[PDB]
Amino acid sequence: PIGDDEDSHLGDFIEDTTLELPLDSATTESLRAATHDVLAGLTAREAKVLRMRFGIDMNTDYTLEEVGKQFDVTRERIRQIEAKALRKLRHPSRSEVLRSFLD
Amino acid sequence: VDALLDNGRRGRAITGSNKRPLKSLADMIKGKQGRFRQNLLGKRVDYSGRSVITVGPYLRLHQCGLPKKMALELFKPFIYGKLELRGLATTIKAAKKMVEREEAVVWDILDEVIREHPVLLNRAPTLHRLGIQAFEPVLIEGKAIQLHPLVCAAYNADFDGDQMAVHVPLTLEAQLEARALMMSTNNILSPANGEPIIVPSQDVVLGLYYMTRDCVNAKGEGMVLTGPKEAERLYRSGLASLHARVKVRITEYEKDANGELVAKTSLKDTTVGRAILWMIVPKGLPYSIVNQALGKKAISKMLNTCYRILGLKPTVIFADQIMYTGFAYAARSGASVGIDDMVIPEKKHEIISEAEAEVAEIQEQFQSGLVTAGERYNKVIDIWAAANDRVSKAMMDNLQTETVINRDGQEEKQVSFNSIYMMADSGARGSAAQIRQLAGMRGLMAKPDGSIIETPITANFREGLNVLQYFISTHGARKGLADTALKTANSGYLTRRLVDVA
Amino acid sequence: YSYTEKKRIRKDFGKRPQVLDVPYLLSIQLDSFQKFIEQDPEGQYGLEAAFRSVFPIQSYSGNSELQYVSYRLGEPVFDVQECQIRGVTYSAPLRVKLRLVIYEREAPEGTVKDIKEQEVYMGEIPLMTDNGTFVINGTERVIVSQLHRSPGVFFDSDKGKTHSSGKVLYNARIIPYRGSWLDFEFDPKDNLFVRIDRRRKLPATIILRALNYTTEQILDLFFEKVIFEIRDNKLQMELVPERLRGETASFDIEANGKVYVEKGRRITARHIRQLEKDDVKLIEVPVEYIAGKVVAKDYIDESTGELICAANMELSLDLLAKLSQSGHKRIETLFTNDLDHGPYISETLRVDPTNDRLSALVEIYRMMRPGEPPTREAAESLFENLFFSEDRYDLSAVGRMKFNRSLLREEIEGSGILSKDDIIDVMKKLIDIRNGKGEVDDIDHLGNRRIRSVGEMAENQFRVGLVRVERAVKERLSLGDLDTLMPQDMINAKPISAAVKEFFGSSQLSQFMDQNNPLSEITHKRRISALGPGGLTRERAGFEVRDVHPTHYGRVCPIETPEGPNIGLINSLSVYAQTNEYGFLETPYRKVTDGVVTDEIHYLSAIEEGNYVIAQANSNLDEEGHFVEDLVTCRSKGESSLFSRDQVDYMDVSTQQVVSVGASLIPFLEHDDANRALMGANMQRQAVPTLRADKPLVGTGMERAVAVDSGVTAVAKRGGVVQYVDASRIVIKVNEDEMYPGEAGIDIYNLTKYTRSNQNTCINQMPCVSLGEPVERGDVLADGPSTDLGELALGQNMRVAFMPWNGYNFEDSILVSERVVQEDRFTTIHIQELACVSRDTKLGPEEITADIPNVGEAALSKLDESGIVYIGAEVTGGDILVGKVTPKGETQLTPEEKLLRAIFGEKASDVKDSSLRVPNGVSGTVIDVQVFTRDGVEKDKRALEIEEMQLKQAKKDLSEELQILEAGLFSRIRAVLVAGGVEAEKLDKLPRDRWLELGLTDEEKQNQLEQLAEQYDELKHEFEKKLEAKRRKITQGDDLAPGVLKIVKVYLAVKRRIQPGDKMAGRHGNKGVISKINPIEDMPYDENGTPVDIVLNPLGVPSRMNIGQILETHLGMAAKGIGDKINAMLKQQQEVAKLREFIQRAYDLGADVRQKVDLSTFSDEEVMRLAENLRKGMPIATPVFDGAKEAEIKELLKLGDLPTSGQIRLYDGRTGEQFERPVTVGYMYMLKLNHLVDDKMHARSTGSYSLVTQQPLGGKAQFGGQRFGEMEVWALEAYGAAYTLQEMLTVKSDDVNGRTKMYKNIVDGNHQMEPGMPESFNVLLKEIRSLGINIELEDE
Amino acid sequence: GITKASLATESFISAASFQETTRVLTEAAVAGKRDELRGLKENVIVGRLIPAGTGYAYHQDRMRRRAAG
Ligand SMILES: Fc1ccc(-c2n[nH]cc2-c2ccc(NCCN3CCNCC3)c(C(F)(F)F)c2)cc1
Ligand SMILES: [Mg+2]
Repeated sequence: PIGDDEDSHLGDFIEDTTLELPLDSATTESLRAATHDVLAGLTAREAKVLRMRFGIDMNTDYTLEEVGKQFDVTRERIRQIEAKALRKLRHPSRSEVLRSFLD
Repeated sequence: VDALLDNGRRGRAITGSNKRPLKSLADMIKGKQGRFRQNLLGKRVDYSGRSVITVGPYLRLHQCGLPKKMALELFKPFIYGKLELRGLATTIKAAKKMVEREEAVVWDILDEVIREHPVLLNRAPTLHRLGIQAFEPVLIEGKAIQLHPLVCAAYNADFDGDQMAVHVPLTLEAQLEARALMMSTNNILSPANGEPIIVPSQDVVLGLYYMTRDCVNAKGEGMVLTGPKEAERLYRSGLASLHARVKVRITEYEKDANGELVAKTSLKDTTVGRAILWMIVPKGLPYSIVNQALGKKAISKMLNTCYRILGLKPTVIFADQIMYTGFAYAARSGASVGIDDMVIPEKKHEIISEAEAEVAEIQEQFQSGLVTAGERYNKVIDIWAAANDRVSKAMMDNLQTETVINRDGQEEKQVSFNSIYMMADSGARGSAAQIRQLAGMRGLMAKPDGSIIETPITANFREGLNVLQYFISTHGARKGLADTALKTANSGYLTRRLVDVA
Repeated sequence: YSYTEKKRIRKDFGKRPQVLDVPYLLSIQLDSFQKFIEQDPEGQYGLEAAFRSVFPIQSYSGNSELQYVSYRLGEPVFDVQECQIRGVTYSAPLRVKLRLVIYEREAPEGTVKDIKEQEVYMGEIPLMTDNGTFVINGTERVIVSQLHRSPGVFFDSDKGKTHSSGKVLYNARIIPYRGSWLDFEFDPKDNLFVRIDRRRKLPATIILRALNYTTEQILDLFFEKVIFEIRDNKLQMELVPERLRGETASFDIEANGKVYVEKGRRITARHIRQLEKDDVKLIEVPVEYIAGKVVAKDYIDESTGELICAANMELSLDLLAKLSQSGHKRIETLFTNDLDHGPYISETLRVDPTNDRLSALVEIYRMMRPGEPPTREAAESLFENLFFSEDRYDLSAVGRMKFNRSLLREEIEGSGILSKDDIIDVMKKLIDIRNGKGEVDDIDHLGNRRIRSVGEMAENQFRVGLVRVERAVKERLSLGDLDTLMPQDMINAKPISAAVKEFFGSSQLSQFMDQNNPLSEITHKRRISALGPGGLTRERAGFEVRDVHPTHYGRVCPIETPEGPNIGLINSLSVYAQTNEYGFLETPYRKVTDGVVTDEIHYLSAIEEGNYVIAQANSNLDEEGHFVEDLVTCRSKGESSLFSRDQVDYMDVSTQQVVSVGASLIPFLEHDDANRALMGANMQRQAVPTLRADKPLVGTGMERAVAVDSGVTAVAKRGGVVQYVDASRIVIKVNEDEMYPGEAGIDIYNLTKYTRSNQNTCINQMPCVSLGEPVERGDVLADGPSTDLGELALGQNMRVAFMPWNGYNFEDSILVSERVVQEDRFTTIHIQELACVSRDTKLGPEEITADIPNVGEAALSKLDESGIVYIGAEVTGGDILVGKVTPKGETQLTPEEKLLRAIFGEKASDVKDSSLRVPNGVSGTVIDVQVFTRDGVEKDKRALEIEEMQLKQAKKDLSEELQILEAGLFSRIRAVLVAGGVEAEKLDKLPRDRWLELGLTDEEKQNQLEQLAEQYDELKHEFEKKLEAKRRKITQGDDLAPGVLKIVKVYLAVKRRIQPGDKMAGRHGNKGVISKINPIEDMPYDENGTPVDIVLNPLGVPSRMNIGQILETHLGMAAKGIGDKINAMLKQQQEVAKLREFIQRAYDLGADVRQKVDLSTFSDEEVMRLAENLRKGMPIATPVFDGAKEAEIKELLKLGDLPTSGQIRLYDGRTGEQFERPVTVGYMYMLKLNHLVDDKMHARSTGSYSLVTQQPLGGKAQFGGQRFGEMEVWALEAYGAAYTLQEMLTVKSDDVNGRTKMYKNIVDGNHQMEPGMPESFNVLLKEIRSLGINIELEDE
Repeated sequence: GITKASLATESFISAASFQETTRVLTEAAVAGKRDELRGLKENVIVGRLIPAGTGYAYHQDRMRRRAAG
């Protein structure tokens, strides 16, 4: 028991720090929409390669060799496309929507 | 195992290194503070707040002042959504950054989300359902909540530093519940009895009382006017006095036809103030209602009749106007209180002396043994009580009627215009008892035993009380506070048993 | 008259001269602790006594004895200020000498070896300041004096409520200081019962047997003897003629050949007188009268050796015959009467289950420790150890005193343990009370109420420490080897140290001094409490003890007590009150000998005062001081009435002595109802200090005493002239007569500068004196916060008008001009202490470095290289005071975030930002910063800058000390050398350092030169050691908690002026909350065009009857009048004559007042300054019940040029037209309580949440939401609002899913709820299922 | 009496609120008592719509669905 002799007891004041705040949860929900629209931006194959290189809307994420064996066009190739893909989303028209996310 | 399930039915085992017995599962379920299960004692709630409260007479009865910062923090999620809906903010994160920066554009958005969105206001001792009422928020610069005066009676809210808590109705259903049920304008009448709880409180009724009243002789006495308009125009120009006996033409209405308002005009014998005030009274009410002295009771029955005739809306706006005019005219009136406003009877000391002679009479009889001690006690107590009655009914006559004033002749006398009297008479504040304590002597006290002391307080508050008198008054005070603070608890317990049984 | 009184004089109305002047208001606090820690060469209370009690500790029969020699208190480690900055406790080490003796085995007692262990250290005991305060953790604290039932015996009733047959009951209770309670109580059958503590009830006589009394001796003790003789044959009896009183003849009463009474005639005083004068010793009675008589002693047959009748048995006609033939001449019976002498003890025996001592002891031992098999040694040990052991039982001095006194004994002092005689006498008194002689006492009487204080309680807790160390010492001395161990290895520190530390740190009576205010401090330090240890609880004791007793007069203030759950369970100490020698409460009185009122003071306790008839504070005597009337209002026993001219023994000392210091500060109190006076004195302590201490315009004359006695001011130690006046310090040059011969001197005063008070207000001292000014000894050198020129100013006086203004004053509400908020008068300075903690996490240590992930150059600007904010930088909400970063590695992000990082190439840091930032909304300036470092960890850049700075400032200060001091000494040597060897121009030429060589002609002056030499050198080296110590104290690493590497405390000074929502109140119990701040433009003004500061509401005045606030206004106005006049006459610059004339006129004022006055004062320089101070307004004093009268006020209003009505014409600043009727305008002293709205205000949208049950909880001091309770729920239930309720208790709070699914909809623009089940009920389901109970949810 | 009449309540969840909890839970558990809600206090505890006011349209529509087809 802590002060006032009241029902205030030590355990009542222990706050859950493991909970994620809703203020962030909304942004986690929005980031998906944003990156989805922006991923609608790139060529259908570049979009597939970027969604593959990362875990976007898919199980785990994929090694670049894996991406190569899937796409049948393999190795260094992918790494190039990805780069240019990043490059397309790098300079703002594309970039104004995503840059707002990094705080 | 027993100690685990329910501890204390055998040995009350103690926790490691700590004397205090350990809480078991039974104690987990039961809780504390008598019987409270966390839906009972209470539950913490999001989208809420609270602060010290102030007046805000400018408010219509349907609204309340809500501090800016408070509104921002409370409506923060709505603001986030409304900010990026209009596209002022890229994403929710940016929205947070904006409202945290308090950028200029967010205040307008807040004015958007606030408009039709009600808020719930609540006070500390919630008893009847009127303890919580819904209001339309009005953005205010300050940290204080502004609450409409006419509602102060329902909350039993003084202005001495009481606080109110705000709760934001969230879901659509909550907004519409608050607006169609908990809304201030939708409860004008106590659920206990059909009488209005919106009845004007103190300053306002001193205003309407001072307004319609009549002295014997005043500016514009006896003259005649076309209507309330030129009556008010006569008053504001300083030509005619607020209270003077005057005939004026008025147009009243009677709905007494079938659903229909009849019109009738006439020359009424009334005053200037009553004529001015009449401008406010809506439609079908007869001029009879404003042609009286307008005490608290009468000023209440005005509202009641208005509601039982015209319907809700006219009664609402009526009450509003009544408040505004009551405040304004009470302010104009220049009512005050001085030390000379409280008039002690000139005959007081004589009453004191004679009633003091009686005690020495009966004392002489007890010395001579003609009467027994207890019979004596009753006798003396009776003579002193009679004394207090006499002084009270002296100061009441002198305070009430003593205005002696001349119209065209030498002398005439009417009910006093003295401030403290007007206050006590109107029903604004004060009462015959308290006024009696001010001018006349105060009472006879009683020891905690309840054996009433036979030497009453002869002095009053306008005069000084000496040491003994004050010491004796102190017990009455402390027992007063104790008893009242106790009856609060008894009240609560009682209501509790009641809702439990119902 | 004094020197600061020449600056300002308060005009004092009132008649009654003060025969006694107000004592030191802090007397109690200091005296108590003065008794606790002290060396008393005897058993009087102190560490000595508590030592002598438990000591000497001897082993169990082993003849290894540990005896206590003497103790001492070491010098404090850190002094008060340093202890306050760092946060340690201000305490002294306790070093106690213990002598360990070992007795040679199989003695005559002599010691093999006695090792005297020099001063083993046990505990550090806290120290009380000069102000009666303790510093526990960097914080001043006060220990409230306690009020409890005094130790001794007590007799009560409990009539009424028990059993509803009436008949009352009568009980006695023996309450010792320490040890078990001893209770006696009757029952409806008049059987006497005894219970130890609150335990099981046992028949009374069962204790007597344990004292070794056979039945015969119990009877012999409690009853008289009725003698029966069988002489010749057939039944005579001895007759004491008084025995027949209250009884009727059972037969023919005849003796001496003359028949005195006949059967059927009640025996009256006549018969008894006839029997007495005719002296009838022996009469003849029938054999049938003994049928009811109860035999006293045992009776056996001399021949057969068999028991005829046991003691205390009812005789019969046959039993008489059976003991008569055995040759028994005499029979002893009880003297029993159902009116006069009651047959109680006999029936008590009739219910007694036991026979012999051992049996009774068995029942007692099985009572105290039930169920376990009783043993002889066990019963004996327990019973002897209860009330009879020097160890386990003491009533002490107060106990034994009240005990013996209440038993009508002679001895005022005796043993601390009960005796057979004691217990017996108590039983006797109870039985006497039931018999009709004697009365029951009452608990509320202050003679049965005793006051403890800090010293006594600290003594008791230390006593507990000593007993728990005793058990340990005896435990160790058990197996001990001989000369190896000494009185160290056994005795510990932590037990004692924590025994005291627990007391001062957390106790209901130990609290943080309430310092927002000089009144608050001094009124806290004088306080009483019936709560805590040894006392009752709020839930336990009802109205009686709380209610004001007649004995409260002059001792406890009737009108100052809290208004809350505990009323009258606190009260306060009266002005002139004192703690009695025995620890009771006594109040000053004036002795009336013969027909004169003598000015000799007399102190009477609650019981002392009882029989005397005491006169009144307000009464008329004159000349020689004889009572002017033939009868005067007085109070004798418990009540008050008119008393004859010469009857009265005494008279009240002053008019104030009934009330306390809080109530004594209310002007025109006599005109206020007690409720509002209570509320007034209750709130007056809550007044936050203003920026400019003003002064009360309407006073009492107590405020000076409160200002000085409370330590907030700075008072001259010795009189002299001021050498130096700085905002920092004040240096005074002492006069020689007050000056000690050695070390010359000057008194240097180091003033407290801006620093944090306990209430987070500012406490700052300002100099009230100027360069080179005369100062009398005991004069105010500097003003504290809320003190002006040596008086107490808790707030500011202002122009106030009573009139409704547009409903903005509606309930209690206050409407204040912009003139006030602009003048910044009601503005307040708050000082907050913020902290930053560098901890140790398993992921790594936390850095205070200025390198913070994600902050702009604007954010890192206000911080230095090291990460701490610069001193003096003004900050607001969100500003970073101290940069702090803690490691958290491997964020473990998600796919889209990884894409984001891939595009923007940002390295997500392994470090998280924990930096301490200013709490939201609060803003101010940084007046200081401290850095505490674990000893041995490297101090960072900032902390080193600070350390060097503090070192330099230290050296500078100390050097200043030594310099002013040395000059001060050499200036005296210069003067002494000039007597007997004067060389004026010659001496000051050569270097001063070489002065000490020069001597003088033979005289004492040479020895004075010697003195100054010695002391000079002393100061010279003392400087050295002081600098050394200061340096080490600065550099040393302060000890810190576990896991914390370093701590940075920033001190902010916020300035908040006034805003709507703040609380303001007069001294009269009139509250208010400022509604609007109104332009000077719209303010009501008078014909002179001067606007009014505040507009109050007249409607507040009649209902709550406080008329004083009106009087205070009126006189207040008048006061200002006297000011304005003077303010013109100075601005006219007339001359000394005109001003002097007017001021004198003011200070005289009609007739009959006690003030006196001037032109003993210097006509020019002193007078003009007086007027100069007066021009603000003329300070007036209104003694509590002696205060000013209406006629005096009006008369002073005439002198003012202002009307008698106190009301003037006012015009609306808006329309400019006149207000109808006059309105009251005046000056009302007003306080700003600290309820201030920017504290009270709270709001929450979505905050943190409690772990155990998910519910809204503030963790950031970002507040948890409001609590929605049962009643609020009912209020929602009356309305048809289901959804408001559901969202209230589901989504808005308890639902872990609901809240987020909500928030998303709220931002999405969809208002709905998808409620789910509240987590409380969800948990409860498990809690029920955790038992053997299966609770399920059915159906669909 | 009001304090006596309050003792009897069909719903045991309701009774466990204002009465002595320990006894109510046992006494209900032995009988295998089945609480149908239907009242205010119980629905307040369990955290759903009050069977009154705005919620009276809900609980009614559900009440008739119960003990029926
Ligand atoms: F200082 C004063 C001034 C006036 C009076 C006074 N004058 N005339 C009658 C009273 C009077 C009588 C009784 C009480 N209270 C109860 C005390 N009784 C004695 C034993 N204990 C219980 C009952 C009081 C008081 F102060 F408590 F209210 C005043 C008394 C003291
Ligand atoms: Mg209030």
